Amino acid sequence: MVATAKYGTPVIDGEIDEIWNTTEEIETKAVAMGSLDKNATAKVRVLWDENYLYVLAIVKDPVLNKDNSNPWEQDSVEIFIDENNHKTGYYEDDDAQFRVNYMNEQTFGTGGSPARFKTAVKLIEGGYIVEAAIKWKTIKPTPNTVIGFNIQVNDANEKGQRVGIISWSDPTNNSWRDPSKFGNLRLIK
Ligand SMILES: [Ca+2]
Ligand SMILES: [Ca+2]
Ligand SMILES: [Ca+2]
Repeated sequence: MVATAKYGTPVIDGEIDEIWNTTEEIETKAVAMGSLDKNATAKVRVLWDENYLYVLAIVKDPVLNKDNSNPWEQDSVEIFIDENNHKTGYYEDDDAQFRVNYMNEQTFGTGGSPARFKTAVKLIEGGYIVEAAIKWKTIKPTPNTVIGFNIQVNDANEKGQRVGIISWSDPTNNSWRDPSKFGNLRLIK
């Protein structure tokens, strides 16, 4: 799976900057749990600059819940990055997993850090908008650079149970530990 992200610097606030319309929109259709017509999915736009990767995720989710103690079993979005795009079967120092729920509470998997994660969440009719900035850790990207990338949407019901797991490139729910499951994202001018 291959996608592209246009160069640009949006303001992290949950509002949709005009610039987001200049880059392609991808959809999370790789089902691991649940179904597209019944569970949380997202329309995603991606931008980038020399210092950060920017992600705009518009999530469709009629019931918001975060009662479960496990952050991944709360309504939330997970963003995966493989900076050198080695597509390894385990996480290298440059690989990372970031997570943020609908209440804008951040949590981190391997490689993730609050020092490199800025987020804003705005609720909307039928769901919520996540806008994030991920600071590069090992690279200073230039046009046509390609990284490993994926975005996952966790869907929890009113009972605090996760009923949906859907991402862009991974239908096996192994992104948290396997970079070879991410897709390819080309950073273009
Ligand atoms: Ca914004
Ligand atoms: Ca890597
Ligand atoms: Ca939900």
